[PDB]
Amino acid sequence: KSVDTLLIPGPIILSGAVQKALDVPSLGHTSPEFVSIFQRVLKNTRAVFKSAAASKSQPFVLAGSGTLGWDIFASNFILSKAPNKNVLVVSTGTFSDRFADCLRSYGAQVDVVRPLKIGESVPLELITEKLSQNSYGAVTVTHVDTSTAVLSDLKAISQAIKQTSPETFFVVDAVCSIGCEEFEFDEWGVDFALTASQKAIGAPAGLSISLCSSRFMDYALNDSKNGHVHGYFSSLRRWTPIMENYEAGKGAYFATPPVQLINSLDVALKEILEEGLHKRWDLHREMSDWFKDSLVNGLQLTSVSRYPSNMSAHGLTAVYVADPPDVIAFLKSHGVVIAGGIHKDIGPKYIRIGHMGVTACNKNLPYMKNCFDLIKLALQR
Amino acid sequence: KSVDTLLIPGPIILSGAVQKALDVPSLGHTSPEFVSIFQRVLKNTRAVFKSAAASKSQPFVLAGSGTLGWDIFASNFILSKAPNKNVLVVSTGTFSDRFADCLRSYGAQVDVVRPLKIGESVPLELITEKLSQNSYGAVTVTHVDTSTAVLSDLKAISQAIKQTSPETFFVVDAVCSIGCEEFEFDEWGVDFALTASQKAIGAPAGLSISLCSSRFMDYALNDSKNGHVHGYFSSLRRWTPIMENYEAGKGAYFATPPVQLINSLDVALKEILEEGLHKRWDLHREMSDWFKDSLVNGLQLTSVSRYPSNMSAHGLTAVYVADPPDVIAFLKSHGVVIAGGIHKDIGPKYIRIGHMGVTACNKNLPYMKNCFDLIKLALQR
Ligand SMILES: *Cc1c(COP(=O)(O)O)cnc(C)c1O
Ligand SMILES: *Cc1c(COP(=O)(O)O)cnc(C)c1O
Repeated sequence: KSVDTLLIPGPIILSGAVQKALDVPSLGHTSPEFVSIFQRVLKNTRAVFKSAAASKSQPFVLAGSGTLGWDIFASNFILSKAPNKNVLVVSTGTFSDRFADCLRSYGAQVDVVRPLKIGESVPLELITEKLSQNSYGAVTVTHVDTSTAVLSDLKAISQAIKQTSPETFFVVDAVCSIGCEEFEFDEWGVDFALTASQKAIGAPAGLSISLCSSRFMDYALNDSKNGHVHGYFSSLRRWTPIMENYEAGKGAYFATPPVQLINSLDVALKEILEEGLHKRWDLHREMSDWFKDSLVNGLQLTSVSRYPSNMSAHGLTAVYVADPPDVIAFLKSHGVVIAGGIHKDIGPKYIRIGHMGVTACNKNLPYMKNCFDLIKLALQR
Repeated sequence: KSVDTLLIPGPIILSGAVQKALDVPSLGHTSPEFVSIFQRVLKNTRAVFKSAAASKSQPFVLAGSGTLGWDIFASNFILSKAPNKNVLVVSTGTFSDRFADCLRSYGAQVDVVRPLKIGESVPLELITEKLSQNSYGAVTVTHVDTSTAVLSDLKAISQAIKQTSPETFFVVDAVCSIGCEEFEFDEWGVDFALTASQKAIGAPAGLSISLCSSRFMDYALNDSKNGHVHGYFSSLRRWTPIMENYEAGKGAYFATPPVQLINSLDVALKEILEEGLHKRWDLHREMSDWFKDSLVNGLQLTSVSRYPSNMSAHGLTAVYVADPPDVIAFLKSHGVVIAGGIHKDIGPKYIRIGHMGVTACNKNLPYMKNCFDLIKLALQR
């Protein structure tokens, strides 16, 4: 027997290079050789977000998970003397909501705008409407909500913000979009974007990867004006000098970074950048279309996210099924792991499949053809 | 050429088993096989702290670094309606102080008690004195401060607390003590202990490993009384159900745990437990004595921590040297990495060496004999 094929929306299967890049002896975090690795990582992190070094945006890579990104933004936005604590949360599913929770836990007055139906993005006009009737210090959008597998139009939302409330910070939960979905940090005027290491970036789990715009960084570190951070580990003020030195190939110290994880992430970022982001987004699209096509049209199923449509993310598939547990158990027995629903409402009414990174790209891995064949067979009983 | 020999106080060299335990394909975090790994890890985590399952203490293993442990304790102690926000910090070096900072950043009124001289522990009578003239909600002690390489007598301090202020929570920063220093969670009445994965535990960097006493857990989750956590990722309230299920071999989800890191930690914990904690503490002692003996007596150097004495930790050595940079550079050139000072005062006046985990135990690794030979030669010029 072998290891099961991971086809859930994070963690995902790692390419050989990034996986064996984990099995490496420990390096001192301030050693010249580790400093080399992290420097590349920080610069490739901004690149992967589609941010130019000239934008003066500040990248942050630290031990934690995607979720840390929420704490980081909240803790650095809702400072002690925060002038505007109102945040407007654009919800497309479970994670948007959980982000809303995190926000509130930090002292932010949160407003939630939702879609007209589950599996859809929030209407743009409703977002601008909300952006007008009130003045939010920040607005969040979950680029791809993994619970509903819904894709939000960041280009549109970013323009509505620039148009209706330019001063409000544009925060994007890109955990399940960076690496497989078109995402333009600089172009779309994103102030804070956060992603994880185990989704489309194709790295091991254990890292929080976020990026700060010059504008937000300007706000976050203005102690005399906005006050201080009610926290510590998540303090941008404390980590900036560290990320700065590392990018300058200097090496300093606040909290020991995950050397093995950073080494792995180094390879993972190179791989997505060596072949090109656009190319990598197209592969995910091709994979996603073929698969939903097979599921929705081929097996006459219904997608949780509207399909076909630009509302359906390319990093995963969420399709309703009669008996999700049975389908999941069936695939499991045959060496394939897919996921359940995780959603306050439709939770046990559907299943979720991965198809990100090497499993989406790299047309030699039969992972997905086999996945579909199995689901196909699972619905036979 | 080869990889340099890591002889700094964290990260440390990993044994072959735990290192290759990193290079493993990703598992779904709720998959039966991963649930198996994490369950063992959580139970061996309490074991490694010397806590009996019967104590009902709750372990926490999450993505982050030792430093997260501070945020976790602070965030869960200084709740919204915290009845006693006063914390007494027992400082033996830089980290005690930084912990003090973290504490203040979270809203705690901190008092700092220090040693009479650098390289010494704080006098016990001064601690009880301070514990009497005021009533602290909690007191922290850095079991081994890596900046000064000082060891505090937890047995003594724990009795002074039980004696002078039993209600005050006993918090221990065990980041550089668990795995190489005698540490009794249950026996000494520790309420919150935090450690990291890269020190004496001999695991890769990237995990925060802490343990909560039934008593503290009682306080931390009493929302109606003490209020809520001003935070999210560090909320014990949010992670408890997760650690609980995992220990029950159930598997649930709050924030994706570092599957590869947990797998590695699994092996690392087994190894220290398979040979026995006491045995593992003696090996560290033997190694530490031999090495400081060689440095202090052999090369007539002066330890930053009082030596010989019970104030000198066994996980590292901090010795003053004429030209630290030169000694460090010299060792580096010959494939060995030791560290600088990191201390507000004596910072550039000394060096630091590791000797923890496989490099301290496993009497086949010539790492330390060679380290000394090199320092010996470094002082020849
Ligand atoms: C190494 C160390 C820390 C910091 O641990 P990180 O893993 O770098 O966050 C905190 N306390 C002590 C006593 C240490 O030795
Ligand atoms: C997977 C995911 C998260 C949580 O990431 P962790 O790494 O589990 O903390 C947050 N947001 C979205 C949109 C996700 O898909």
